[PDB]
Amino acid sequence: DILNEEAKIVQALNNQRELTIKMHELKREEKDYAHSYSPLFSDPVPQGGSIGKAPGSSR
Amino acid sequence: IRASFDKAEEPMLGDYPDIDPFPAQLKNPYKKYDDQQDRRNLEEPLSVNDDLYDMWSPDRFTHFKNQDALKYFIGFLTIFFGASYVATYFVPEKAAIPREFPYEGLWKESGGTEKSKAFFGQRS
Amino acid sequence: HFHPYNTLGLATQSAMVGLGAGVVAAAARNSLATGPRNILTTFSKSGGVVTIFTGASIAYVFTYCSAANLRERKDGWNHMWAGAATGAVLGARTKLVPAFIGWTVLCGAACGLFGWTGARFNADRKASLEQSPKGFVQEDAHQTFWEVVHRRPLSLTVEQLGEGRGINAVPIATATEAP
Amino acid sequence: EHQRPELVSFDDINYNDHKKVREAQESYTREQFIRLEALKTVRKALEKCYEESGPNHFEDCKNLAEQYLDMLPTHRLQGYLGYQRNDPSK
Amino acid sequence: MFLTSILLSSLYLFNRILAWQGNVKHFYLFASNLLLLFIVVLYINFNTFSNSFQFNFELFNSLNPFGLSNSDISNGLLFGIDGLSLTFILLTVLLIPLTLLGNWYNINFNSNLYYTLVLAIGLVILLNFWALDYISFYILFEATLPLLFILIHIYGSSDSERASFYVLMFTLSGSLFMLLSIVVISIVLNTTNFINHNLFVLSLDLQTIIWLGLFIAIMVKTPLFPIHVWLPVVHSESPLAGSMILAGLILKLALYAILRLLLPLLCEAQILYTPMIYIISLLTIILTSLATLRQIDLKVIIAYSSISHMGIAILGVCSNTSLGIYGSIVLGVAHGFVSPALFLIVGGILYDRYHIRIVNYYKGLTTYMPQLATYIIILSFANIGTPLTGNFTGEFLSLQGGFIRNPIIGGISCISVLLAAIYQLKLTNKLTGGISSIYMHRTNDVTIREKFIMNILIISTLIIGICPQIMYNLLYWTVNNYIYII
Amino acid sequence: ALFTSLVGASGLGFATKFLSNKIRLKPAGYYPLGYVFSGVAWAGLGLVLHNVHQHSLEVLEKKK
Amino acid sequence: LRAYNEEKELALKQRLSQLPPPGKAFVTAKEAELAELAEIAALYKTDRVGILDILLLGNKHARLYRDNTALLKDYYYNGRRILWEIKREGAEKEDWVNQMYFLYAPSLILLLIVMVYKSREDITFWAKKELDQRVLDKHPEINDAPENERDALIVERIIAGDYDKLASLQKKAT
Ligand SMILES: CCCCCCCCCCC(CCCCCCCCCC)(CO[C@H]1O[C@@H](CO)[C@H](O[C@@H]2O[C@@H](CO)[C@H](O)[C@@H](O)[C@@H]2O)[C@@H](O)[C@@H]1O)CO[C@H]1O[C@@H](CO)[C@H](O[C@@H]2O[C@@H](CO)[C@H](O)[C@@H](O)[C@@H]2O)[C@@H](O)[C@H]1O
Ligand SMILES: CCCCCCCCCCCCCCCCCC(=O)OC[C@H](COP(=O)(O)OCCN)OC(=O)CCCCCCCCCCCCCCCCC
Ligand SMILES: CCCCCCCCCCCCCCCCCC(=O)OC[C@H](COP(=O)(O)OCCN)OC(=O)CCCCCCCCCCCCCCCCC
Repeated sequence: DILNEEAKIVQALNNQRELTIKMHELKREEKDYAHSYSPLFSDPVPQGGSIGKAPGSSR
Repeated sequence: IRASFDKAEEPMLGDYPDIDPFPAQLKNPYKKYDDQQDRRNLEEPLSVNDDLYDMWSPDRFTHFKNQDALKYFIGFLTIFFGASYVATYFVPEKAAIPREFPYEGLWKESGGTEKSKAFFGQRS
Repeated sequence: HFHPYNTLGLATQSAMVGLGAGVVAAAARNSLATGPRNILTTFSKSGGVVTIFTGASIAYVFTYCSAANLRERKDGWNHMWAGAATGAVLGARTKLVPAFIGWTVLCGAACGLFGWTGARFNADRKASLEQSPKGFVQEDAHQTFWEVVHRRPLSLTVEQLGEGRGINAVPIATATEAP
Repeated sequence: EHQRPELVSFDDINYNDHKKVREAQESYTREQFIRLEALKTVRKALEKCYEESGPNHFEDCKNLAEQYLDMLPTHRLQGYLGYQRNDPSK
Repeated sequence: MFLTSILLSSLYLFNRILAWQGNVKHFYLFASNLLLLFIVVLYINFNTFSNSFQFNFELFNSLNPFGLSNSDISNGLLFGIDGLSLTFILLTVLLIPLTLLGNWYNINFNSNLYYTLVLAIGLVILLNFWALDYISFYILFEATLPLLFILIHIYGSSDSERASFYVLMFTLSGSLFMLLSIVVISIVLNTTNFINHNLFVLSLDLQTIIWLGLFIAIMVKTPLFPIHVWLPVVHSESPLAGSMILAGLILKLALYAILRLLLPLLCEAQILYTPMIYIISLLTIILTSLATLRQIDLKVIIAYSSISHMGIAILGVCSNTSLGIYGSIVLGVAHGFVSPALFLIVGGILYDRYHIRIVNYYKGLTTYMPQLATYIIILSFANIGTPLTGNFTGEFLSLQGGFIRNPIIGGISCISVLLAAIYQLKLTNKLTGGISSIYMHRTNDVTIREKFIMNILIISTLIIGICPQIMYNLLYWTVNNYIYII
Repeated sequence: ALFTSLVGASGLGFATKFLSNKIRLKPAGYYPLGYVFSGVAWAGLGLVLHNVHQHSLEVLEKKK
Repeated sequence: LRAYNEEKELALKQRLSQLPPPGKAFVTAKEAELAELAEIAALYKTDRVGILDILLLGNKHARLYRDNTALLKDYYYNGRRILWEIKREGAEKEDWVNQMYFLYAPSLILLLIVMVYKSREDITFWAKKELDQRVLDKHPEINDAPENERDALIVERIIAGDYDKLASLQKKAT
């Protein structure tokens, strides 16, 4: 009855160790432009400055 | 002042009287002190490294100079061991053979094995 | 493996750099001061700064390169010997022997503690925990630095610790077996 | 009541569960104490041999004395850490 | 609701005893004596047949921050005992009323402050031996120091200020590098724990670095020769209970921390470094016990004595032997008995009466105080290593374990039996004999409370001295645990 | 548990009201109703922090 | 339990106001002024209240009490040092002896008693019984021997075989 209450605590601490190692991996994972910039307007493509615009300036 | 370590303590002291160290035993006993056992008056300045010059200090013999007594001690030492070591040469031989033992020197009796007869064995 | 150093070349480069730092600090000492000062009191009321920069530069890099060349390896001890030479040069300005001994010993210990941590103010990129393999080994492999295992090879224990004290290449039990 | 917990070892078990590692640890420990009580039993028998024998203890129990002095380097508490941190033949 | 109603009742009873009695010291004695009753009832329910940690409780978990927590995920602060912890807790808890006894009439001005600080230090070093994380060991390892600073500074000799500073300074400065090493463990393993940590293996080049940060902190707290420096002044300018709790419990706390923290996961490091520990251990036995001979002050001698005995103690810990570990534990517990009695003899019976601690004033204490001189001699001889006292059992098994691991270090380690006798009997015959001193006017004989403290602290050495087997039922697991003989 | 967090945060509020009475060089029970006031305020901060932690755990459960 | 009276305690404070400080009340190196104070020393020795009053009553009574007990405490012990006062007996209880002889000492004897009988359950007694059990398990025929022979026969097997199983745990070595 004491070895099982050992193993419960050790299971509950290896759960926290794996929880930390996961949450440290989750930080260095790269993130989408829709999550790490504005959600609305998910493109990085500008089309900026359109009053005297020349066709052929797009690429 | 008088001893060498008392001179080694001299450049450390500052605003401290630096009195002459004198043994509290080699004070005469018949002058009346405050404590007769300490041989010390009530307000008397205590020396640089006092507890070597205390009554509770070493005995500090005064009949021989210490270097001389070193020589006399090592002299008696050396003359005894030299006399004994030289007298080992002027020795007489003895008149008996060292005595022998049955059962091939009792080798089975003092432990022993036939291969170990030399380590646990007697004269035979 | 390694590559030996040019003691004369690195020493004269550091001598030029220490000369330049001495001139800059002498000018900064003139311009940040009081009293009647002119263009010629740069090296007159200098406080001997150009000797500080020059002697510290030449002594540190000459002792570092010489100690690295006679030992034929590069580690933290060369910074200890070079920092001892720097403390000798900085401690001769106070013309006292126990001062001098203190400057040598403590500056050499501080520079050796510097050079033992990598001899870098900033970080190393491949050596830090964040950019190195960590955690358990996934399969059996050579356990590198920063990695944990459960069981270590006993051959490694005999090779690293020794064959002596309570330590053996075979456990004491099965070394004493009935057959 | 003289209860006897079961022997498990370090090598078949997983080290990620703590229930089996502690049992193997206590098992190896208690086995060293059993081995030690065998040493102490021979020391008691050698003392009885000497006290009964008297002068011929050299040849009555050369074997018991040699038994004790051969057991003494190898029968003591050794520690579970040395076997569980290091693996022979790997 | 039940355990909250107990606290709401007991704090109310506390407030009422405050409103009606000006002191608390009765209630503090009552509480610490109840702590004794509680810990011995925990000793009855303690299972000796399991290596396990029997009485476990988590504090400050996520799902229950205020109180106990039963969850599948644990990140709080763990607590629990084996035999090895529990021995020191016993040695802790019977010391705690005695220091609360020890200043029952000395402190006059601000009573409630002093007794609160003394009991609070005692409770923190209770909880030091319960801890199970590296961080929860370390949080309470350093909770003592503000209380020690405030205790040594406000009360003491004329030199309270410098002594309170040094007990912050050196102790802090070693404990910071201890924290460096704890951080480096906690970012590799990602788990501070006293349960799992023998399972993990680190690299030898990585054990090589971590072990220095813990070992120099143990060099500071069990004062080994490079920093053995705060110890005589933080004794010699302490008040009474601060000196008793320091030299009976804090030094043995670091003797415990070299077992609990270093010997499980630095094993392959630890073998490479036992000769450095033997250098420093022999060199702090020889050179501190030799500096005892030239001392003008009287509490300072018992301080350097404590240094010499801990220097004997730690070379049984690092001895890699069953004998050495058990001898270090019995030395630590027996020195925790015998040494606060000596700090009572210099501090309680002899500084409360004459208020000057210089040795040169004190001579011939027998002819006006016979039973004090009786104490001074039988506590002198219990300190040296004169047997049937438990100090010799610790010294003997520690020297034997230190002779296993390296014989030549044990050869010069064995002369400590001589060197520990020289200064102690040189003090004892100066206090005991001679014509009674012309400086000291005659004062009272030793009172009933002081004789009570002394009788307890001498019986508790003699029981361990006649039979050291009385506490082997706790340690026979933890003597086998820390051994690494492959 | 929700209840022990309430009782302990109310205990923190009792501690703040006690220490704030005793900086003022007042007695302990100088204004007894302010114990109730501060205890309910700091208990409400305990309510808020416990509910935020509930919701954060429930967000972590939904990522599986 | 017991009870105190308010009016007696107010009258006690009214008595104390006309009295000298403790630093004067006995420094006159008889019974004109020294006979009213030994009454007051017995007034300190007697106990005014029990447990039922301290829980239920307010703090103004308690402050009045604490001032009274402090002044009576000084008048008892200063008069005991300079000179009921004018007696010399032996029977007395210092404040600590209630909960050190009756709680500290029996709990320490209880710690001794549980350490002594807990030492019965040791690894060495149990390991000797276990090794005898293993010898009786492998060779049960020594059960058939009479009482004095059996122990000796067990020893003849302990010498004749190791009976550890320590090489069986180390199955990774061979
Ligand atoms: C608590 C008391 C105070 C202790 C101070 C600590 C400072 C001790 C530093 C030791 C340590 C940090 C570890 C510390 C972590 C705990 C920190 C504790 C608290 C910190 C306050 C820095 O080690 C430094 O050592 C210096 C010399 O000793 C070197 O100096 C320089 O030398 C020249 C070389 O190029 C420079 O050119 C020159 O510029 C410098 O002269 C540096 O190279 C090196 O970075 C070790 O790091 C390193 O160890 C090596 C092993 O060999 C590791 O390689 C591993 O092994 C190999 C395959 O087995 C493989 O190669 C590899 O696959 C594997 O990776 C590395 O991973 C690396 O990580
Ligand atoms: C086969 C090999 C055979 C070898 C044979 C050769 C052995 C020679 C070695 C002899 C060593 C003797 C033991 C030394 C410690 C003895 C201490 C002692 O006895 O002190 C006595 C001293 C009081 O004596 P005193 O005042 O002179 O006279 C009193 C009578 N009215 O009491 C005091 O004053 C107390 C204060 C002084 C205490 C001494 C302090 C220094 C201790 C140094 C110990 C050195 C140990 C190592 C010795 C190495 C020897 C090579
Ligand atoms: C200021 C420094 C920083 C502080 C950080 C640490 C904060 C500590 C705060 C003190 C509170 C800790 C002590 C109370 C917690 C333990 C209470 C408890 O109930 O223990 C539970 C444990 C098992 O109970 P359970 O699993 O529920 O099953 C029961 C079956 N009968 O039952 C047991 O196993 C018995 C537990 C015995 C605990 C003995 C502890 C001795 C010290 C008690 C006083 C501590 C107060 C110290 C105050 C100074 C602050 C350090």
